[PDB]
Amino acid sequence: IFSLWKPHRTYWTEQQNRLPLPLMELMETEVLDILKKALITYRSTIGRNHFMTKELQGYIEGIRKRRNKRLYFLD
Amino acid sequence: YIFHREKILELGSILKNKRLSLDKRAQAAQKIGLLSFTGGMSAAQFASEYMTEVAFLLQKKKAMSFRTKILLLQSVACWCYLNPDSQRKVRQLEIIPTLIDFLEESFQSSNKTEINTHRLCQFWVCYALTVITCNNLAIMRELRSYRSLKFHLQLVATENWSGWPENFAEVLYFLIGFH
Amino acid sequence: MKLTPGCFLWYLYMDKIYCLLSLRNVKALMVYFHLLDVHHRNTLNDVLFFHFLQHVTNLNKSQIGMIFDLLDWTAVGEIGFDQFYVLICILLAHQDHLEDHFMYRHSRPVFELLDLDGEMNIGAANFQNYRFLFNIKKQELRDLFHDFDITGDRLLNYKEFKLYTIFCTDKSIDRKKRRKDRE
Repeated sequence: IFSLWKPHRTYWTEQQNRLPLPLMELMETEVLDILKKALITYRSTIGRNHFMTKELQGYIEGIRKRRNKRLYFLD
Repeated sequence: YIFHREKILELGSILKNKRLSLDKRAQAAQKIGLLSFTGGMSAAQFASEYMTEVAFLLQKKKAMSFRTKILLLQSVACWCYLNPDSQRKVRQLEIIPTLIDFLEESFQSSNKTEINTHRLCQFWVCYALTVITCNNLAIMRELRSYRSLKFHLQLVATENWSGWPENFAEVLYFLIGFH
Repeated sequence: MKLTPGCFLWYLYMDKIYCLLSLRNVKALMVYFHLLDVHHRNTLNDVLFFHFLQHVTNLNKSQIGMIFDLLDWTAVGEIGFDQFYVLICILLAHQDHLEDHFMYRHSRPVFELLDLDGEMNIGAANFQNYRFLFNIKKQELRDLFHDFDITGDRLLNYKEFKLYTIFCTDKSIDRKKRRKDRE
């Protein structure tokens, strides 16, 4: 009731979302390992002469900036 | 069901070996946090015994390095959510005043040796304390009890948030009611 | 089958009543399915899951061989949701040693996966190399062949596998049954 009510109800509106766990932004290290294995099999496949090559290159820098935001200063 | 229970039983038996380095026990405590969250409610009242050891070691923050303290930050952050017996268990048993006690870290004690890890500690402790908020009435009264933290809350309004899902400090100040 | 400890698939929750997974875990897996598509076409390719099972298991390229043509039921090369979910269900149901309870009530799916060519009847050349999934040795292959062929023409049946799947959950009285059998 009153100023107790109208704020905190919206916070359980916050309580449904995708809600990543604290380790869901760091569990992908072996996912990077298996996709970099896909990169080295892909380098054994066709090399750099290609453009879906360029889109998976855009994917590897996209996840590079996606992991960089938690790993700028952590190193 | 019970295979998760028994495997955390023996790795908890590693957890009460005193004569070892703490870091493998810290990633073990990460495994309790993730496995207890992916179990559900029944895993949480199974794991209702196991905060004695981590509650014992969270008062020794002045001895170990920053890796150990940030590791039990996401251990309690992974454990705490959607957990009712937890969220009235912790404010009677020295947790959120201990997070306040964690927060003096470096604004009066140290200045710089390599002080980037200090704001990494603030990032992980604020992401720890947003996910313990739930919808109760008890905890923000004693959050209103302290005095200087709002000023420090102003400081976590000042610093930039790089690549986070959203800025947790401004929804924190929205939920803390000093606006 | 021994998977690698510390992997993500070792952290999942298995129930021992209907042998299934949770809604929130498959929500997490559709998030990983959404992010793992490089060309984002709501589907899945092969070599990523090949490297994924190389990380989480310890099986050589023949196992990649019959696994990757059992999962290719769609016969277009590009795979999707349901085969990924049921394959991760079965591979995390191996190590729990209660998989007999899992296909106790998953009869029609393992029919449809063992019907690799759509004639409703199953030959021995199909499952002669799928015994890594169920650790069944050749002597009890001979016993199951010469004791449970009502069809009698090295072929299978729906109600025959109903007897097979009520056979699978009660093996102690099955050893006492073969103790009685010669008498």
